Amino acid sequence: APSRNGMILKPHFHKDWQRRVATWFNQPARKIRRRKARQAKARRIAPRPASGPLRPVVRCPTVRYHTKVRAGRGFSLEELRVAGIHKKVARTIGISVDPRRRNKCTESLQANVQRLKEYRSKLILFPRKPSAPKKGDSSAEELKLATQLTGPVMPIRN
Amino acid sequence: SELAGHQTSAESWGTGRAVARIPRVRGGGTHRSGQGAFGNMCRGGRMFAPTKTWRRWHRRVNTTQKRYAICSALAASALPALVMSKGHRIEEVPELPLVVEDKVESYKKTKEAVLLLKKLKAWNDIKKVYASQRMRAGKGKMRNRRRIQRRGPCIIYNEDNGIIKAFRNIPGITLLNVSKLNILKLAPGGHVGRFCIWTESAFRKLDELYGTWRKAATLKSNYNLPMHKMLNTDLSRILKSPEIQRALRAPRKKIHRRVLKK
Amino acid sequence: MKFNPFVTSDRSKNRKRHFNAPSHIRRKIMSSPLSKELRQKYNVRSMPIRKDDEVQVVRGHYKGQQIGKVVQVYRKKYVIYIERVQREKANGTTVHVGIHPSKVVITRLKLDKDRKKILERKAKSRQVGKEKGK
RNA sequence: CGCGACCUCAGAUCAGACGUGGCGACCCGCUGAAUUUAAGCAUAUUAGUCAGCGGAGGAGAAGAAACUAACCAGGAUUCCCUCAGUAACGGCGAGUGAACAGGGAAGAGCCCAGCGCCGAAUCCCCGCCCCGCGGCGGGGCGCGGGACAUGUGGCGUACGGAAGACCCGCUCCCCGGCGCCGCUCGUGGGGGGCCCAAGUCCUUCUGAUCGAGGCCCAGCCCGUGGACGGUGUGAGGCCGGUAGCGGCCCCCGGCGCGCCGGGCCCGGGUCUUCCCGGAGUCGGGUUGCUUGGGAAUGCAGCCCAAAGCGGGUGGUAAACUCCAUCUAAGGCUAAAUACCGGCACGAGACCGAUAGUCAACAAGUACCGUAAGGGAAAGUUGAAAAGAACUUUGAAGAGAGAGUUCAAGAGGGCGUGAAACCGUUAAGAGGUAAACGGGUGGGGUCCGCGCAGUCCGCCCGGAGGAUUCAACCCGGCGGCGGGUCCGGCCGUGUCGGCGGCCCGGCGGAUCUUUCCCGCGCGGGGGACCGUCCCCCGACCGGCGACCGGCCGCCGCCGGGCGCAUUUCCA
RNA sequence: UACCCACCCGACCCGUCUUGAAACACGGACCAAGGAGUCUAACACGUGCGCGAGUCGGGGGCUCGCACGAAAGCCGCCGUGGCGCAAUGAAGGUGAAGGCCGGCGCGCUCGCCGGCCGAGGUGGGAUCCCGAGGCCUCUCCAGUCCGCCGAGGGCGCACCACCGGCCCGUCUCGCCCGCCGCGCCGGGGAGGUGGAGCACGAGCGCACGUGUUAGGACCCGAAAGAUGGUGAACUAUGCCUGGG
RNA sequence: GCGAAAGACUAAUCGAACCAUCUAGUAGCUGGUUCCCUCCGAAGUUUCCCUCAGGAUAGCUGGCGCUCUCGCACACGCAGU
RNA sequence: CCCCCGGAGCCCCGCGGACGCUACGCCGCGACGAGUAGGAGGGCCGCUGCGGUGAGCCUUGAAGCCUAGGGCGCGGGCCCGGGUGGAGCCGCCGCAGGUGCAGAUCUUGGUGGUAGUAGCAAAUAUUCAAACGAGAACUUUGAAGGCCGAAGUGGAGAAGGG
RNA sequence: CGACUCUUAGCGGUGGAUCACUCGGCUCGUGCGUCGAUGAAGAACGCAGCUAGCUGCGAGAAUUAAUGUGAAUUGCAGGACACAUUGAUCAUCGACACUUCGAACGCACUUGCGGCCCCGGGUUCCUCCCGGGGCUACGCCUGUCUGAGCGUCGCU
Ligand SMILES: [Mg+2]
Ligand SMILES: [Mg+2]
Ligand SMILES: [Mg+2]
Ligand SMILES: [Mg+2]
Ligand SMILES: [Mg+2]
Ligand SMILES: [Mg+2]
Ligand SMILES: [Mg+2]
Ligand SMILES: [Mg+2]
Ligand SMILES: [Mg+2]
Ligand SMILES: [Mg+2]
Ligand SMILES: [Mg+2]
Ligand SMILES: [Mg+2]
Ligand SMILES: [Mg+2]
Ligand SMILES: [Mg+2]
Ligand SMILES: [Mg+2]
Ligand SMILES: [Mg+2]
Ligand SMILES: [Mg+2]
Ligand SMILES: [Mg+2]
Ligand SMILES: [Mg+2]
Ligand SMILES: [Mg+2]
Ligand SMILES: [Mg+2]
Ligand SMILES: [Mg+2]
Ligand SMILES: [Mg+2]
Ligand SMILES: [Mg+2]
Ligand SMILES: [Mg+2]
Ligand SMILES: [Mg+2]
Ligand SMILES: [Mg+2]
Ligand SMILES: [Mg+2]
Ligand SMILES: [Mg+2]
Ligand SMILES: [Mg+2]
Ligand SMILES: [Mg+2]
Ligand SMILES: [Mg+2]
Ligand SMILES: [Mg+2]
Ligand SMILES: [Mg+2]
Ligand SMILES: [Mg+2]
Ligand SMILES: [Mg+2]
Ligand SMILES: [Mg+2]
Ligand SMILES: [Mg+2]
Ligand SMILES: [Mg+2]
Ligand SMILES: [Mg+2]
Ligand SMILES: [Mg+2]
Ligand SMILES: [Mg+2]
Ligand SMILES: [Mg+2]
Ligand SMILES: [Mg+2]
Repeated sequence: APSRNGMILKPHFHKDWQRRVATWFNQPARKIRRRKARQAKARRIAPRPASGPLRPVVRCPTVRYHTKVRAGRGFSLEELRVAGIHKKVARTIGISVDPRRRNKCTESLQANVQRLKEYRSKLILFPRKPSAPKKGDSSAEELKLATQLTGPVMPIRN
Repeated sequence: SELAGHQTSAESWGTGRAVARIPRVRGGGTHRSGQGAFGNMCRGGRMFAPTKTWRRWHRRVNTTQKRYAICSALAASALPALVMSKGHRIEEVPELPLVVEDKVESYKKTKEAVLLLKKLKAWNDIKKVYASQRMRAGKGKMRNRRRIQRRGPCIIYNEDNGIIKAFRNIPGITLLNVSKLNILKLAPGGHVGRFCIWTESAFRKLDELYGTWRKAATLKSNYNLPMHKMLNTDLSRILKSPEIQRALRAPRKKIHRRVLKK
Repeated sequence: MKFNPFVTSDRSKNRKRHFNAPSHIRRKIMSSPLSKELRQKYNVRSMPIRKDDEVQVVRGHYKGQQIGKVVQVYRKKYVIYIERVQREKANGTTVHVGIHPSKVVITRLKLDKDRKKILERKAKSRQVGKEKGK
């Protein structure tokens, strides 16, 4: 029974909110459950970027959002034959492969290629064995670091 | 519980039977059979509006509100008036924003700590705590909340280099990091002005923590101290400046008992 | 303060873990201190009381210096039963009266294979803590 | 009128496996209302909810697009925020009512069938040995079985792959054992056991202390321990404990080297030849449920039923027509994600025994109903049974003494022990039922007193009696106030130093890539403005911000002053 | 003041529904204990506090075995967004700006070009400023200081009333066009009207009061409806088998 | 369901059982709604209602307020006149 | 000349100010204070919980309970006198409620009046003596009177009962 | 003062409020995520020196062996033992056990009926009979044996 100026209100509580209410007194213990994963995963994979693999620069879709940029899913395929990285190798080298992106422009292609070219250069390939041959980066470039990258690898700033 | 007194299967034999029209319990050769169930009014039964879990237990403050709550608590951690007037037994203390060497972060034994609190003449707050230990009045006693006591001096330190261990067993003392101050603990009870012991390391970090005034915090993102609503807080000086007194009508204080008419 | 969660601190829960603890544990609980002589000689503060151990009452109605020997141990009533520690009933039939370990002091331990090794191992732990603190 | 292959199909208490019930919060299929709501009412909603039913696991489902989009594009799932209570639906009304983009948790990808390539390269079950045996497995050897040619292995699967040619560079994984070395985060992984400070010090309360003063710094000790519980009252110290990369002993977990037995000739990049999608499926017509999906979102039955530059999609039917984007008909999967059931814990602004769960206890117990089912009441002696020995009355129940108890006016349904209610003792009343309001009076129990309540406090005058002073200086100490802002230190406003400016930073899409580093961009440096510091100089608020001297005054202490003073007393 | 008693005056038993209850209306023997406006979401106004054309809050992150801790702190997060920062139209979309001056186009109250000022005015408008004139002041005059009074005049917020203006919709009317393009192209005027508009801002966040709903919903209070189950031990029938 | 037929009977139950759940079912309708004091203080009137036991809006009420005046020798306004 | 209050000696004192000035304190004027529903305000009115704080109180006796023990508020209640009780409790400043009962044929438990009231009425039936026993109308034995009256109150079974 | 009655008081009960405790709830978190035909969940009955109930257990029954632990146990008895000893007790549990129903399994549920294997006595397989041990429920998979079919053939 309305009285003198309000809104209409179709509050939707005619069903049964009561039974299916989730309260959130997990929230903070969950915060911590999470903490211990972030934590543990890093200590397990010791030298490896804690955040996760390298992930591509990418443009947001719909018209409003245009001007932004993101970590995309993974770098395209077309992208790799160009950087000279085999797609199945990339996946082992902490390089994120989406294989499902239609690459339409040379602008965002080379932009995103430069990230791989950049990655190669500042990547210490820790060798199969200790007494190991080619492509693994030398015992100097090896001693210097035990360094997990905290935060997103080569973070994408607009 | 959601089932509180609500597990009964009682119809209510309403009207024509004297009784009362409550829902009354079925069959039986017990006594609990034709009692009443699901009435607030009745045994077994249940309350008004079962106290539910999704009560809005917790609450809310704006960052700025609760930053300059700390300001006001800290500013009154000077001013022996307010600090004493919490019964913080500061009389033989040398000075009030009480700063101490940064040797203190490194005591690792309660005996050292205790010898500091003598030599800063600050026993007698802990002493006081130490006399105020009794059994809580009420029902809390039978719930993990039996004893109680005063608060003792707050002690603050930019880095636990062993200190918090030392000042722990001493009753009343709470440690607070400077980087992580807390209004609950600086201003307990929502009253202002607790006795605090800055250690030089910490005491420097206060302006860089959360600002001087004509300078950013440089440790919080954007935060600067609250401005005052007025500068000359004493008005008694104001009220007998010659500026004011000159421009005032002369009093009226004959008073004026009313006149009985004859 | 306690800390270790994985321990209780609950008015009720360790009130409970009292008059429901098994005889296994009640030994440790039913311990009394040693007299200065032994506490010196042996480097052990307090011992589990045992059936034939000699004991001085310290608190209670009938405190004294009389070294009586322990007779038996209600670990059920969870209380010990000593020698001239006793009262006369209405009929003359003397009955002993209960006392804790905690309100009593050991003046002569009754030694053994199994009890010696505890006295060694407690005294070894004491000194390991003092050598660790050193 | 035989024997033999196969195909179909039986029988075996055959050899070996396995399935079935329960649990059921969470999980998945389906099924499925009506109260209720709409002020009725059937449309709608409750609501794909409850019951019903079916099904799983430590989580369940889903999942590697027949997606999203309309961007300059993104890129499996789920989840949280967000969209957003929005697009639409609706006797367009009650309600209903999602999605697309972004941010974030987490984040992993992959496998079939076919086309083909490869002496089935395969697979199953026996027998003998070699190792292995408390999740039955490797190694070998056997014209020991059998499936499989209606098709078993490898590569391969669309993000290309196969096959060829020559372009480049070069060779370590897997598994059965069998050892051994580093016990491998709460701050030595899991579990168990076992273990690690300090007073029963004085005195004094008390039945008993754990209480109150004290005790070489709030007393003594300890204090990486002062949580808690026990302990004839409130106990850091008595005891268990607590804290404490505190100790040690088993076991269990997991990860590191060796030996061995087996398995494996597994790359990378270029030019050509060809080779490709899963049918009664898509789609359509229809009907039925569903959502929000719509001139059809989803799911159904039936009817009709495809193609191969095709098919779906690209959200008001449709033709034409242009563009985008996936690729179904086969399939798997951690992670976040859910958890009123279980085991095991931790806590609380909680309830505190007519509350709190039905249940603090013989609680799902007693009892009821034939049965489905229904389903209670009921905690407390004391500290210790020390629970009345013994005399006596009484058939006995009960008493009186006595005894025990700090307390039995704590006596076995015992802390306390209300009111209704009843028990008797004392006082007073009593023909209009009691009971009530206003006003007095009498009497009591008590309560103040007074064996004068003459209540106190100044000042003064008088008369007695008694100490050292007050007034004064002088020595000291400590305040206060004043100013000369005298001298210095302090800060407000102004000016000067352009002096910090690079030895002062940080902010700014300010400017230079004349610079440097890394790849036009990023980082760094250099210029600019706004900001915040030094030097010194000048003015002014000269400010509670002092500190030094000079002053003026006060107070205290110590000297002097012996008595017409200055106190005390009556 | 309270207990009993005494008197004098007063005097119906409460609760409730009720035009009207002592009711010849209903509840109510007495006493103990229990017992009824609760929580959440959403609005709305009122108010409190923070910051302010912003402001937030999460959800996320970074910082704990929590003793206190499931706290507090902090984050180009800090804004990916909400709310606000602008409306109007069904929709394509448009979008708050006027004055003045000079010059140029015939100032044609039409078009364009240079400068100046910038939210138009009127009436009320707390009101701040100016203020003629008093009004003293031991003498006559002179005169600076100082207040009180002060007719009269000026700026005028907030607000109210009005008159003006600009954006969008729609109408009417009527002018000139630009010309990446051709105008069934786009574009510009005048007047009127519709708009929950702009016309030099007030929101955001967080409290609390009230209220209104949605919620079981202040508690108690039906006849019903639905879904699943148990019963022929009574009785009703049928049947089977016994007895009189 | 069962009825030689009477709405008989279905275990003290029948115009159609009992048990549990949906279940706080709904109720314009009965009843009640728990501490003091101070101040102001109604209506049973308006139009629409599947409205006549109820709602909708007219009123009247309180609260919250605000804009001002001037009783500070120096007031305009309002009004059951 | 017409001089300085650290002194005019003060009803005016402007050189410095109540005892009074909890600056939401206190003081003087006037004026006014019928109330259901409702609002609003005020409640050192009341209940239970926590953060503060009260060198709070407490085995030299708390809560409750009880009091023809003194009082105070208008009153919510509050404060004081004694006894008993035996373990804990309160005051202020805040915060938090499942928050204050006479009512609901309200819920549970208890208790009255009624009231020592209704009532112990279906089958004709008992009496004596002894025993036993503390105690006998009620048990037993004897004796006597009676009934059921073989379609039984006789003697055996089913189902049920256990 | 006669008795009753009412009020109040002084005490006696009745009742069980109030208060004060609390081995229980409730709520909220965390860790793990535990069945079975080898025979579960659920029930029946039995088991102690004196034991009705709860609880614990299973004819090997108020437990079994073992390892810690390390002297009790106890309402009362009674006990071994040698407390210089698996050594009392308790916890753990890992060694062994598992009465009857039950998905309940030979068929039915009376508690009766059987079948088929073994080993005692009986026999001296002579068959019962008496004694003892193992199997025997339905579905279905891989395999095996035995088959059926005017199904399709082949050879005769
Ligand atoms: Mg991440
Ligand atoms: Mg309840
Ligand atoms: Mg209380
Ligand atoms: Mg199953
Ligand atoms: Mg209705
Ligand atoms: Mg309806
Ligand atoms: Mg209806
Ligand atoms: Mg419907
Ligand atoms: Mg539906
Ligand atoms: Mg719906
Ligand atoms: Mg269901
Ligand atoms: Mg998606
Ligand atoms: Mg203690
Ligand atoms: Mg204690
Ligand atoms: Mg100890
Ligand atoms: Mg389909
Ligand atoms: Mg629907
Ligand atoms: Mg697929
Ligand atoms: Mg799957
Ligand atoms: Mg799965
Ligand atoms: Mg009870
Ligand atoms: Mg209960
Ligand atoms: Mg009791
Ligand atoms: Mg009681
Ligand atoms: Mg007593
Ligand atoms: Mg007592
Ligand atoms: Mg007690
Ligand atoms: Mg009693
Ligand atoms: Mg009486
Ligand atoms: Mg009398
Ligand atoms: Mg009515
Ligand atoms: Mg009448
Ligand atoms: Mg009535
Ligand atoms: Mg919105
Ligand atoms: Mg109906
Ligand atoms: Mg009829
Ligand atoms: Mg009034
Ligand atoms: Mg509460
Ligand atoms: Mg009550
Ligand atoms: Mg006859
Ligand atoms: Mg017979
Ligand atoms: Mg009771
Ligand atoms: Mg009680
Ligand atoms: Mg044949």
